[PDB]
Amino acid sequence: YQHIKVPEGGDKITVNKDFSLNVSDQPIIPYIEGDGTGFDITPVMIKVVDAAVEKAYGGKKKIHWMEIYAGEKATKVYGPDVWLPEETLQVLKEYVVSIKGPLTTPVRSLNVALRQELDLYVCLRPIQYFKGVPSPVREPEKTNMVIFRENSEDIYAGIEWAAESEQAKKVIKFLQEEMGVKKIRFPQTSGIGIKPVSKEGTERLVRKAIQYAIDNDRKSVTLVHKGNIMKFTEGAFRDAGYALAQKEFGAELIDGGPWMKFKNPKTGNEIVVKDSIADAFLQQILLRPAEYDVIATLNLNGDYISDALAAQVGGIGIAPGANLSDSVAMFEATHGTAPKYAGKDYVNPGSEILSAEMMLRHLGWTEAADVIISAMEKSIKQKRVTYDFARLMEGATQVSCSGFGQVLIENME
Amino acid sequence: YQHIKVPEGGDKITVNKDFSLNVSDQPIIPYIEGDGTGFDITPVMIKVVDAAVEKAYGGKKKIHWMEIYAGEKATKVYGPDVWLPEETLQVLKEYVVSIKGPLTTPVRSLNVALRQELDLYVCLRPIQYFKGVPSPVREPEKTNMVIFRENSEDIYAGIEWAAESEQAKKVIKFLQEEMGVKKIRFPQTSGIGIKPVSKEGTERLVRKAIQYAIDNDRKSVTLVHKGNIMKFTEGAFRDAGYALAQKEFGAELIDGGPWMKFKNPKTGNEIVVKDSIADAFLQQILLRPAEYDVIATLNLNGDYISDALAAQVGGIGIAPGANLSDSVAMFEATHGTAPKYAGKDYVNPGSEILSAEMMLRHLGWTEAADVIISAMEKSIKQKRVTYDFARLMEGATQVSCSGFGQVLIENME
Repeated sequence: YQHIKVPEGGDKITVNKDFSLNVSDQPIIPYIEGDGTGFDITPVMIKVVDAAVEKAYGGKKKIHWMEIYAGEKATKVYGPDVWLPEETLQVLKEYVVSIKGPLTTPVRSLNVALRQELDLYVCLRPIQYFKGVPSPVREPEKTNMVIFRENSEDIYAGIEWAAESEQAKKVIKFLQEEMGVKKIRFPQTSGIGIKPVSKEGTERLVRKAIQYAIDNDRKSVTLVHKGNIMKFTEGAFRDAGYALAQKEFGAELIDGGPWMKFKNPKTGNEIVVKDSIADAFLQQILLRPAEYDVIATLNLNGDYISDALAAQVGGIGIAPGANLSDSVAMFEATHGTAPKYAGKDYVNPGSEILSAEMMLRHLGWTEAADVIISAMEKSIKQKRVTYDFARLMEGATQVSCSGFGQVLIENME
Repeated sequence: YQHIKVPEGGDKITVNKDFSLNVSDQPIIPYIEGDGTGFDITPVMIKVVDAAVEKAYGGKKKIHWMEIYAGEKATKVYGPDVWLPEETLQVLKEYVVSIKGPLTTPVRSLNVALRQELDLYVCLRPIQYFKGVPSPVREPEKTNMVIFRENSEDIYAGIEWAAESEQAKKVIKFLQEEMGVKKIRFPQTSGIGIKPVSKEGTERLVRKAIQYAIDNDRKSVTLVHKGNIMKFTEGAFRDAGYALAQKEFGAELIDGGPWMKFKNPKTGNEIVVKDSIADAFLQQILLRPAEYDVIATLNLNGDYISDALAAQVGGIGIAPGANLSDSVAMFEATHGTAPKYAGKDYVNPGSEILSAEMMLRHLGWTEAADVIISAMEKSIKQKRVTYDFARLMEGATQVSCSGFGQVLIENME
């Protein structure tokens, strides 16, 4: 490669024909530092993960970290305006499992570009409440959910044209004259965006959500959509999701529908497949959080829901996330780059750390992942935490970003 | 008219050239019963409003209610599939100020149809916390906001085609071949929706929001958008909103932008015009609710935000709303028709009652509106409330829908 150094003491992860992974005791894991606060967080994440791997496996296993480049640091290494090097994309695919810090874009989203170029069609966002975390809501412990957000289509496709541009004028002309569209209120000054939602995109996402409910013995899968206004996109997501539940999982209607249920083939438990209109859902996650579990939704809805839920559990700064295809997994910090805090060793490294926890569990290294959860639980209860938590607690000891890393490692004992 | 009886003892409201209203002591007010629970709520609203008007003005003023028809009741009066009679639309325009219960649609939204046909481009949703109301959040009293939701464009235009339909095939073909679109992930099975957002639609909505902040001495106007992914629609809303603030209200940048500020010409106070990305905004309304006041946003975002906020303050069942143009005002219950509760005198009439409170204030009858607020405040504190509140309170006296009407009227003394 041009600027990538492959660790010679490591082994490349390989994907079996059934999509299971071959992970050695010495796997290579590519990482992207991230813009801004990625500078502060990345070394702390690596140190914490290495410590957890050491604790769980007594030195037999070790991660061989391989730096690859995206965003500002990529432009510095590769040259002006090389924000996403071709070889970064190739390595992400070839080495299978990776982790990234936050990315920005100069004045389309590099984050979205990664998900789309690599066809990482699942955005996976677990929502859990850690005891002792200050929350804006009365009963945050009642929230335990897993969001499956569709990552490859919807209005996130980036298909749009600016008002009064020749391209926008042409599309509006087509819509008015060829399609007979009369519903554009102000055609003279309208920007136009396109929203594609497919049976194929819906089905692969919903399949993953339902299979996750089976594999992890979850109670329900809720299809979240705004299908009463967007009948042929959001409504179609709902329709195809229910159809797949019926066909592939043998779900049957509850009281003539629209909800369904089937028996978990691995545990025997009942799994309800239901649906919520997106606006109502934002109400019900607050009012009746215990009624929801696995969520399957579209790209835009998933964005809003994931953020609302992270806020609800007081976890804005520690929300983990993954972007998955059948054969590539990229784990990520879920917050912004926070440029005014960059280099100041101040922000919470918890998000990338818990995304690394997800990564370890994906590798089959569940023992090491459990070590991280234990450390996090203990550190929060001790109130030895970064400013973002400390400020909302009583009697807390405020620590630096790297300092929180040290607190976590201590709490692995 | 075919089936409308004009009260001969009433006077038609008229609109002056400056859009101010000429309202007599005996104005005619059209009302739509509403589907489902509209049967239960409507008579109670009328009784409560009449009592408030009596209390404030000692019999000098009286509303002359005029029933007009929409939804199921319209089909019964006018004939099969006449869901929105032409004369209903004509009367709503001609009589200026009206109130409606909830509407459904047979298996596009009659509610949306009304807003679009009458060009009621502002959806106005006040968000306030009533002392004593059970809320899911720790500090509901910190939420006091007014949502200006754009009502005439966005993905609510209803411009869409079903997957694999000849129309969808044609649009996708156009996009691929003529516009060079490559970003449709699954063109074979994609439904397509169109999202129009205009400078003209943005400007008239934002103008109303900023003028409201001036007239009511509010602290700030926040433009809420997802303009980092939808650059030419949601981003254009942001851009045009800021431009209008600068041009029409003399706003100037804070620290080189993007936020702005100007002096209220009526009170002298500073008004900040700022912006929030929609996903972040759903976090910040929970975490820092006191930082937000007047909100200006698009159709879809406004829908989600209005519902989330109503839930936050424990006001899902008492959230008032108005749909306004420069010359027509339609006040509405904001909940669904709840068919399994219809005819059972059980649901909360508070939403339509507080929408009527807004209606009275729009008529210039602020004294009568204040009577309703007083009654509502007192009734809630007494815990003499409908089941939806009673169940979440301790030591409450559960009353029927009509029973709550009586409690309110008692509390006008």
